[PDB]
Amino acid sequence: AFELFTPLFNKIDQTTATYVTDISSRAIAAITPVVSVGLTLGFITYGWLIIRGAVEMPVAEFLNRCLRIGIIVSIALAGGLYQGEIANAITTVPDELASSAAALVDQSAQQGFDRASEAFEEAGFFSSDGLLYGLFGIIILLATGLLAAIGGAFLLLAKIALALLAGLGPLFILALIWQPTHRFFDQWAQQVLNYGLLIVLFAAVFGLLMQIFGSYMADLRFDGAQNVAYAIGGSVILSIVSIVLLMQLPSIASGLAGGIG
Amino acid sequence: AFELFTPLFNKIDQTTATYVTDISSRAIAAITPVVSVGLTLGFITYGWLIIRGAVEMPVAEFLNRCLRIGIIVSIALAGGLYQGEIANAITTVPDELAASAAALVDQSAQQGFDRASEAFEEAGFFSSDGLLYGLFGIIILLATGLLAAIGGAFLLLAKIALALLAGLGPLFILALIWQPTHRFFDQWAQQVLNYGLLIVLFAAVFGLLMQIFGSYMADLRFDGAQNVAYAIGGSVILSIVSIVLLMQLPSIASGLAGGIG
Amino acid sequence: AFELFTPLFNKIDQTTATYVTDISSRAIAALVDQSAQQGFDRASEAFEEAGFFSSDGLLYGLFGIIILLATGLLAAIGGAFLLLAKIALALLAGLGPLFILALIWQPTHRFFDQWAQQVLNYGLLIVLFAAVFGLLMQIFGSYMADLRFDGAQNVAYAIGGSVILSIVSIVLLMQLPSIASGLAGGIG
Amino acid sequence: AFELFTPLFNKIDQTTATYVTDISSRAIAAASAAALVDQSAQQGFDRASEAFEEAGFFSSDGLLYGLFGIIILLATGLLAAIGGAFLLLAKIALALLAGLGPLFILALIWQPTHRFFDQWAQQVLNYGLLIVLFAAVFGLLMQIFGSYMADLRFDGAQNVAYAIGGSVILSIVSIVLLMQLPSIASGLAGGIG
Amino acid sequence: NGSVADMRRSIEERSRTAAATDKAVGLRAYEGAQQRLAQIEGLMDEISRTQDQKAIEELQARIAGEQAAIQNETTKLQMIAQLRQAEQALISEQRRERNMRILSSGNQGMPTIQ
Repeated sequence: AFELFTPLFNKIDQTTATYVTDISSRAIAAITPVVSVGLTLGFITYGWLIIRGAVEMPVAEFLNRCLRIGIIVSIALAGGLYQGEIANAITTVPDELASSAAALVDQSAQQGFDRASEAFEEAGFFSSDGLLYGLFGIIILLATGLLAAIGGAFLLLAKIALALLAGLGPLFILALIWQPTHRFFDQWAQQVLNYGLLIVLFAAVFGLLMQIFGSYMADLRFDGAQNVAYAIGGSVILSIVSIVLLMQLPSIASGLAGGIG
Repeated sequence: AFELFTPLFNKIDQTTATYVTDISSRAIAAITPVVSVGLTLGFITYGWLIIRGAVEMPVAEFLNRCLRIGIIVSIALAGGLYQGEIANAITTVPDELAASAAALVDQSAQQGFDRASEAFEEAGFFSSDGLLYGLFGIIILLATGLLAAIGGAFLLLAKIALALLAGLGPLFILALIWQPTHRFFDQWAQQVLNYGLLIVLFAAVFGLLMQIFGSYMADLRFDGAQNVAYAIGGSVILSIVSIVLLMQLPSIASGLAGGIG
Repeated sequence: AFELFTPLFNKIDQTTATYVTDISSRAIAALVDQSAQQGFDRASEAFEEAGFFSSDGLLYGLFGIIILLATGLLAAIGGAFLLLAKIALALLAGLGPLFILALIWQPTHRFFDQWAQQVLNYGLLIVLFAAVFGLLMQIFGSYMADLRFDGAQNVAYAIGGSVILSIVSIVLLMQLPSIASGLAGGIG
Repeated sequence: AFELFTPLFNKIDQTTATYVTDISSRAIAAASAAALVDQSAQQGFDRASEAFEEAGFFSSDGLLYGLFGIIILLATGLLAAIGGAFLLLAKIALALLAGLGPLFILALIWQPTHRFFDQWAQQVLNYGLLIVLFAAVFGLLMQIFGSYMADLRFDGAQNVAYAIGGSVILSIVSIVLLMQLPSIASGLAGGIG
Repeated sequence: NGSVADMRRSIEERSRTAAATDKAVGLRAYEGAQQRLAQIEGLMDEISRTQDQKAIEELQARIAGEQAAIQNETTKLQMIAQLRQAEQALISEQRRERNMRILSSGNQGMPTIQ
């Protein structure tokens, strides 16, 4: 069975998830008791400021403690939600594309490459005139491979980038204290919004266009019913339309993401 | 076997690295000790004249002299660790990040071109119908060549950039004793960060992609079990996906380096 | 016996001479050639082998076309950038004194700033492509002069190495001009 | 005979006139330019046709000569097309700007339209410098390429590989310079104002 | 075996030699057949004038013998044609052997950058 995007996604997702999430766990889980101990020591320090001297607005110290507790809770719960959220996003990609993505792409490419292989059989039968059929097969194969590969590559880039951003999540959440750190956090949010809009847009348009292309490839056969020139032209024209649209979408997605603010 | 990436890497790390690096380092090794003795004479004599002239040595003079001496010693040790760390980085950075550094790339290309050679052999066997296999071999060869060449070209450009940036390093580091020359130092620091990010990203990602491609295509065999059109389409898809990811990386690296500031 | 660039550069020198002739009436390399020769000879032996069979040997024709295309694209990119920068710098020098005349007014110092920026940019571009193109094309020429189609060397290995080197050099030649422009903008 | 750029430019010019210039007239009411490039493309296609004829002569090895003909054909076609296309775009830009010049210039009565008039003049200057640049550079490169292709022959004297490589290198170099040209034109136009 | 260029020159020369030998043997056999026809005319013109029944029987048997010789000639010509086809096949097979050797996957050498 033509299962190629399935094992590639499996291997790359296994590497990314296991490696990065294991790193984040080994860090955060060991850190957590240290963070709690540090918070207790900070409480003792404000105890010194209460009892000895040099204090300022104790009710305000309530605001500072509230902010710090919020940051710590966000960081720890965000580490847990990250450990769950890698799987959450991985599942969200196929469901968003369907409303699996890899199976759909593989089936459409399977139809395209079945047509290419039948053209190759036709070429191999003649053995003298069987080079025009060979070129036909090459054209179909290149078109289908181009479409499937560009789409899968952009999806994989989005998934890896989102996983890396989630992995770095706790650092930038702990880095929301000061004003420059808030400047960091704003750019982090900009990037994650950019990549999320990218992955959703590609899921939708990729699903629609590749279902159209799979249907068209299924409707083609190399026999006396159809004029082969028209069918090959339709295949290449549809492939080029799809590839240019998928190529020009991410610029628009990034532009709108930046324009939101 | 296929021995091109490691010897090309070695030759590049020899010729241009030797010329620029050793000319700059020979000049610096020639000219530092004299300058250092001169600096000691200048500062001790400044402090002698302040002792025996107009008052110009409060704790401030010690402060200014201390920081300037720190910068000068940093740049001199920067020349020494320039020779040492240029050697160490060129040797280790790709290898340590993701045996040997380019041996994985060479092995993967070896598998790819062995399969292409098998296709060429089958093409030559028939010699009349044996042109379809010729196009199969040409397509496979172009796919593997484009992937390996993109990866190697980005790696080579990144290492050359690091070598040149480190070679200019001492001058730029010495070039922050004033304010505007500090403004010029900032862009050199930004570029160093940019190309360090570049080497890290391509090292990891391209190592992963080449390992996956090598396993896939070494598994490939031309017999009566695997549909040849399916396998060739898969190889083309993997090549194009990897090319897309590697083309999207450098913009990511440069943008992140600019964002850090 | 491969002379391509030399007439091109000589005709461009003729055009530059006409430009300086205009301005006067007012005021009244081969390394790539030699490397591409070896590349094209190693491509033409493939055509010879293909012609010998004349029925069976089309794979050799495709190999020759691939080699010829790789060498042609590489040499063409390098020479195109070299020639572009050469003609642009010559034209800017020809218009130089008119731009330097902008000393008379304080506001026209922006003209000189832009002029110097462009001149420094194209000078850096000359330096960068000169050095890098020379090194890469020498490497490619050596590799292709080592190439052969006989009973010992593998066709796939040789041609794959050729195409890999060609694409690598094209990628580098594409990245250099942006770096040159960025450095020129930053320094100025 | 090779009448490709002449009829194309003639049709574009007449459909520009009748549909823009006469409308501008209504609003008011209230040696050849392409001969050299046509000859150069004719010579290139003549060489391609000779290659195809040789390819047809052998009928057994007549695939290598077909491929050489295809390479020559593609190179000359791409170069001539790039040049003529940029000429067409520049011509249509100047024609539209001249059609809409009256209204945009007369808009300068009120001071708030100074920016609009400046943008209009910026477009006009950009596309004028653009037409000058293609005129000079592309005329030179068509002369060179036509000379090379006309002096090409398929004989025992001239090695096929050297000639094909020469045609490919010249075509690619010319395309690279003509791709770099519009950026330079836009930069100079922007720096002008 | 040997250098591939040696293989190329040997194949080309062998093809030219095969074609030329075919043509030359054809011509030589043709004038041989003309000699045979002259002999037949002589035999008949001398057989018109026999005198005793034993003489005519003997020369009839001699004519039968010449007929047998011509049949042997026909066998030889068919046999030379078969040999020509066989050696054309051998030459094509040697072309195939060289073509397989040049492209073979058993090759391992690679031009190295120096």
